[PDB]
Amino acid sequence: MGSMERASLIQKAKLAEQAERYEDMAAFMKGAVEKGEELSCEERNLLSVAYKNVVGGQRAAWRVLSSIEQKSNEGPEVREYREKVETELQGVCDTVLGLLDSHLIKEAGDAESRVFYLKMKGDYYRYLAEVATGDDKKRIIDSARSAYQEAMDISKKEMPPTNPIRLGLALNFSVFHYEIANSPEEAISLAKTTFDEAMADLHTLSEDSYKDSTLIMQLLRDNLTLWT
Amino acid sequence: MGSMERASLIQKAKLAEQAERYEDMAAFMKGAVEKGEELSCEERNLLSVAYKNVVGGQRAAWRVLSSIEQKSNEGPEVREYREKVETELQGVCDTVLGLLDSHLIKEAGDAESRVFYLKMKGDYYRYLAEVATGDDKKRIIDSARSAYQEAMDISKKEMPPTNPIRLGLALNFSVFHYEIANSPEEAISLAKTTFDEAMADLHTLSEDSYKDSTLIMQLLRDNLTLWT
Amino acid sequence: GSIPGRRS
Amino acid sequence: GSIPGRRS
Ligand SMILES: *Cc1ccc(S(=O)(=O)N2CC(OC)C2)cc1
Ligand SMILES: *Cc1ccc(S(=O)(=O)N2CC(OC)C2)cc1
Ligand SMILES: [Cl-]
Ligand SMILES: [Cl-]
Ligand SMILES: [Cl-]
Ligand SMILES: [Cl-]
Ligand SMILES: [Mg+2]
Ligand SMILES: [Mg+2]
Repeated sequence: MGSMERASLIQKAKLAEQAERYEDMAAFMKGAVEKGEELSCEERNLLSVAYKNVVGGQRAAWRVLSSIEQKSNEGPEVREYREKVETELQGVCDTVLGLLDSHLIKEAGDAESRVFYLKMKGDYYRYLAEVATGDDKKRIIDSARSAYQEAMDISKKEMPPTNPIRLGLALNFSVFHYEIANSPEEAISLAKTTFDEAMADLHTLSEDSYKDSTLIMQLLRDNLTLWT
Repeated sequence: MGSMERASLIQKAKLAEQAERYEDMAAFMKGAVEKGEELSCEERNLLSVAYKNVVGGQRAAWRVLSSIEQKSNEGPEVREYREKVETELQGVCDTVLGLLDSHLIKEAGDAESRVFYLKMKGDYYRYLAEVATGDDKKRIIDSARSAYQEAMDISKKEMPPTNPIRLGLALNFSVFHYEIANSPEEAISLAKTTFDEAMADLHTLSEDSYKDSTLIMQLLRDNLTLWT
Repeated sequence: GSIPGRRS
Repeated sequence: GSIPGRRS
């Protein structure tokens, strides 16, 4: 989107969100990133929301088709169309990872921005891992783990236990442990420790920050209820 | 989709519906139509469902953006992005109308198939009319009216008052009268007469056909409740 | 309301 | 459940 102003791309990305035009919103934010300037807190959220929606719809479709495909294995069309959706999903994940690698992460010097992008990197490698089956699945899983772990290390050094990004990072890393890494006990332990340390820090927060943190704390509890 | 089998396109269109991948589903059905063979009852429904979903999402986005645009008139980005969505919407409508004109309608000899395609023609000209503002809006409206009217004439000669396509055609033609043609009294009269004549014909139906017809009869009543 | 027509 | 993260 090289001929459009950065501010216009950002403004149109907000309009696309309101219109629920998430593919447009992602293309706008991709153009904004490629302007080469760092992203503000709000702009990072727009980037993340845009691609989470796009890849979320692809993941849901992939799961529908993969389930039909496995039932048929109890012509080639079902596998072909699953492969087509799967290829588009991997393309979106590779696109996001390319934005993070060129050059969002290396220019993110603050903990809030660096943890945010590393959380994103873990998420989109996790999405790749969900459909991986061959020689690279283990390497893809380790790339997810490595990204999440570096984000965890920084967030524990640099952010309070109630920080929404720190909480969301831990939530997603615990889903990674349970769903991808076949480590349900690690998943449960991370969610428990994350919830308990946030609980003990709630007294420091304003009413608005209290609302933000307890919302994600509830997601951690929902998983623990499901896992234990 | 010239290199894919007709049956494979149909099978993949059903898979795309299950995955809620409506843009894929429409492209598959467009490929199936362009094989040049007439469509069965079920295949016509797949074509219609695919494009109704695609254009439905575009219409909802257009309305969100047009509302923001009008509020701003109480930079150019809002108008530009509305125009972009609007251009894509008109492209999908032109695509469907091109399929109907080449050559679905001229080969539809049965009343059920011909009324179905003419109803489609009215609908997609109606969608064009919803965003039309210039020299062609009146001609677009008349193209919608003409398509609906020919479908009405055939359906009244050839189908029972309870036929679901006849009922859906009358429902949509009444929405055309109310929303597009500024003829709310014509809209109310068509809906009333359609409902009453279907009611008097319900005694002839099986339980399953009774369910199909009364469902669309309820949509007619919902509009009448809103309009009177 | 027109025919929803979005599910086969 | 992961972060829904689909609304800003
Ligand atoms: C991964 C993730 C964690 C937290 C959120 S949020 O609570 O909705 N929020 C956005 C804002 O960023 C500073 C905090 C969203 C996604
Ligand atoms: C425009 C329209 C009218 C009726 C229907 S339906 O009742 O769901 N149905 C599909 C089938 O076609 C013969 C009857 C859908 C759309
Ligand atoms: Cl500039
Ligand atoms: Cl395919
Ligand atoms: Cl063939
Ligand atoms: Cl635009
Ligand atoms: Mg920097
Ligand atoms: Mg014929």
